[PDB]
Amino acid sequence: ALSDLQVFNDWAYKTMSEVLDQQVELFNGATRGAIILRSAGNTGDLSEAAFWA
Amino acid sequence: KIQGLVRPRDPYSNADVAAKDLRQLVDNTIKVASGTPPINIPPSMLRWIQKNP
Repeated sequence: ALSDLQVFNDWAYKTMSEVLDQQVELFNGATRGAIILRSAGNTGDLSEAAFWA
Repeated sequence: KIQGLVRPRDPYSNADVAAKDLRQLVDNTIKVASGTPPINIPPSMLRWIQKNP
C-alpha cells in the first residue's frame, strides 16, 4: 500500500497444534498385526493366562 | 430455691429478721465440635484394581 493508508497484517490462532516428531503408527494393520493395540480392563499388577501345553 | 423461705417466728417477741432476696440459677448446653481427619482417596489405587474411584 502506502504510508498514507494503514496496513494491518491479518493474524489467526491455529486449532491444530504440533503433535509429535517420531513415527508411532506401528499398531494392528500399520504393523500387519505385529503390535496389537487392544482396550480391556485388567486387575492387579499383571494378568496371567494358562494355555494347555 | 429460697433456702430459708419459712422460718420459726416468735409472736411474743418482735426481733428484726434479715431481709431475704431471690436469685436466679442458670443452666448451660456446651457445643461440641467434631470432625473427620483427612482421608486419602487416590483414584490410582481403585483404578489399579479396576474399582470406581
